[PDB]
Amino acid sequence: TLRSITSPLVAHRLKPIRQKTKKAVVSILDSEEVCVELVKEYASQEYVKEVLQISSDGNTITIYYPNGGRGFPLADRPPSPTISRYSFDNLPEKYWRKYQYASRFVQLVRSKSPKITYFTRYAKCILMENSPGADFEVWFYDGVKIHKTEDFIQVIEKTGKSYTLKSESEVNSLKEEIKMYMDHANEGHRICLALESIISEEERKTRSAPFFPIIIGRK
Amino acid sequence: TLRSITSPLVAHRLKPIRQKTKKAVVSILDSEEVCVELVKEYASQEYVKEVLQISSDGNTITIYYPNGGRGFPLADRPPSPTISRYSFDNLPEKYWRKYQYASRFVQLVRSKSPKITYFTRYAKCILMENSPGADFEVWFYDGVKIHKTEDFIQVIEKTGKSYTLKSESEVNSLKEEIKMYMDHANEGHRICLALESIISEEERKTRSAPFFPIIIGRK
Amino acid sequence: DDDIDDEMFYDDHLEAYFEQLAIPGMIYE
Amino acid sequence: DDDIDDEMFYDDHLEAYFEQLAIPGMIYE
Repeated sequence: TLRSITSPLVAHRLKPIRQKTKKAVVSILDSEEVCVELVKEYASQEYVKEVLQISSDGNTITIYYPNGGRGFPLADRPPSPTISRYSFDNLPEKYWRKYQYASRFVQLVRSKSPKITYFTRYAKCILMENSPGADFEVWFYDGVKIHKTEDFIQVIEKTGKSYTLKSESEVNSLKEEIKMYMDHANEGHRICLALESIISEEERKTRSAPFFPIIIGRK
Repeated sequence: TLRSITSPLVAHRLKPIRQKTKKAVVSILDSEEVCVELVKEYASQEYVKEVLQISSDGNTITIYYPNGGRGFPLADRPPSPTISRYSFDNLPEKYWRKYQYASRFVQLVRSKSPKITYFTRYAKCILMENSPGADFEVWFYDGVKIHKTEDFIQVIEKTGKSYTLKSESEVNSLKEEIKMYMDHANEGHRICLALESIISEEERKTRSAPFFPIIIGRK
Repeated sequence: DDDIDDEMFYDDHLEAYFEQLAIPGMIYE
Repeated sequence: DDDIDDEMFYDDHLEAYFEQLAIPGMIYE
């Protein structure tokens, strides 16, 4: 089953981007739908063999084959439909691998799209959109960098010494100066998840324009 | 009683500013305390006769008289204390008028200090800090301006026609095109007060760095 | 001690400060 | 239809986009 290998992608609140690759284009549209165009070259020009349109929740997949014959020319935007409609769990295996391409893209975009920026007395924290276990960067004013992933934890020092850690396994053992930074960065993390939760809940009820991205505080 | 004429001022979250006037300096410090320096000129130079330091909540007033004799020279910052301490309700009448000077300043600063900026599909709304009945500007993307005070309501049109209204007394009667804008601006207002309320409540519990100013959304 | 109740403070020094505060929402612009 | 699972997408076109997203918090700087 497809659900056993990935979760449906979520493109809500992500800025539009049309990213070209050698055999394909993957796109986050204005509608927040995620589009993947399959691209083949013939006669020294590039065409579009099939299109996978995914809804903003990755539940609905629309698929069409534009026809020349046999295809449509590459453009600044995706071809108009002229069609098969699936739900995530009824998507046939031949398309899974492609969906994972779009899925894997969104996931990466999400991990770089700030969701909550928060300014403390010592640092500008940034909770990213790749929930759950979203990336979390703490850019201290004094120059120190910290970055948290679901797995590992990278630290940089003013000096620029760059290094990384496992799941807090190595946590206790560190320069207690560093102990000071990580505590404060974890304080920020608790704060940001709380803010995420309440704002999310109010957004759930409100139903109009998004409450993220969000910058909070100053200095 | 002083409380019968004004409320204690609140300087929380307001950016520092040292504003000179002809007979005085009024200042919002880094500590968020609000300082008023009384200034007199002698011998072609300016001095400082007395200083009124007010806590960030306007409850505590510290008052001193720096001595030359008879005074201290004007500076880039307020004179250091060398003193009388009052609480708002025990402040003697001779100082009320001065406190109202600082009070009236803060109030004006508050009315221009954004608290929540919120981006909709049609406009960037801005709830200001002068609570309650805080000023509320709606800057539509298409050019239209709207501004709400506790009393009156100013509208500008793309054309730049500038005009104002009483307490919605005149509300119903307007170009229904204008009816469209005001409804959406009032939608934003409901949203911003709700966000203010929940974020405020979480801030009340959290107790660390401020949750305002705050920018919310995009486009 | 002549009184200060008179004093007018909103000058162009201030307008600039006010300018500054709004600058931040000036981000998608 | 040779497969796309290969495709590498994170290029400098993207880095810029990523740049853009972080630009907004770049306000007190």
